[PDB]
Parts: sequence; C-alpha cells; structure tokens
Amino acid sequence: QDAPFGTLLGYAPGGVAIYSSDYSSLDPQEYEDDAVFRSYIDDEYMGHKWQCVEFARRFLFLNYGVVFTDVGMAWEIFSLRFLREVVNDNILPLQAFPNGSPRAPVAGALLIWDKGGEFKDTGHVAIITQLHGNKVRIAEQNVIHSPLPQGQQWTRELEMVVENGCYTLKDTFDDTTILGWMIQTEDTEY
Repeated sequence: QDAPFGTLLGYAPGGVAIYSSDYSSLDPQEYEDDAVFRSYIDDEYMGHKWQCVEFARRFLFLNYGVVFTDVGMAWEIFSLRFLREVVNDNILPLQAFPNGSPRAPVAGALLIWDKGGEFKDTGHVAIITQLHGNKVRIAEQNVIHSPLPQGQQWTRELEMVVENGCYTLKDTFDDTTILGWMIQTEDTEY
C-alpha cells in the first residue's frame, strides 16, 4: 500500500533514501510554491520533494559528487551534455545513448523516458543500479510509493534484450517511451 508523502520507502545503493512522492492530498498551488518542498543537502539544491529528478540528482551527488543542471521536465535530461563536480565546479562530459544502442547500459547511468503514457508530459528519470543478462534493476522516485521489501535496493526490474550487438530495454508500463541512458564519457563514437 502507498505511504504518505515523504515516507522513507527504502534505500538505493550507497545508502540513498527513496521517499514516497504521493502529493495527492496536498494543495497543488502550495505544493508548487512553498519552500518546504525544496530538497537540499548542505546548501546544494537537489530538487522538488520527492520527484524523480530530485532522486536522480541526489543519488549522483551522494555517490559520485556530481549533479546535472536544473531541468523543467525529466525528459530534457536526455539533451544535457555535461555533469558538474560539486566540489570544484569542474564540468565533465555526458553522452546520450538511445534505447537499442550497441553501448550497453551501466550501473550509475541515468535512464530517461520521454513524455508519454504513464509519464504524461514530464517524462521520467531513474538510475540504473544492476546489470544482468536479461534485465536491469533501477532505482527512482515517483513510481513506487509503498515500502520496499527488506534488503531490496531497487524499485523495478526491466527486461533487457541483447541481440545483434544491441541492448534494448522494455518498460514495465505498456504506453511509455524510453529515450535511452546517459553515461559520463566523451563522445567517442561516429
């Protein structure tokens, strides 16, 4: 059963908390405007409590010391080309790999959905946490709002088809569109 807004549901790898995002009983006006809904970790802005972008930015901050910049819609992350190291403001390259790419997803990668279906007009972002032969595990906010089983540090598992040198992820929802994954690397592909 779904938990009240802000409830701790579990942790992603590295001890990164996953919180419930059900804001159905909150005033939309208030939810959008009030500063109590802004998540920070030591003066660093992580995002809007407790949306998908906030979790992805906080996961990268806590486990890699980097963040991506302030997008209005999650699907816009797929068009970013850098990450910022918070300790010194240095810029690191970030590349996009469309679903079905011969460049395999990797743990830590951002996984982005375009707008559509379950993800309406915002799209979605999750973090890939584990790679297996026929699936990946991911962690995210704004999808699962019920506590995770003890010891489970992922929210969903997605089927991964590996054929003819390409990797294709299939969503657990039927009406969505996965754009692809992002990896911290320079563009070294034609």
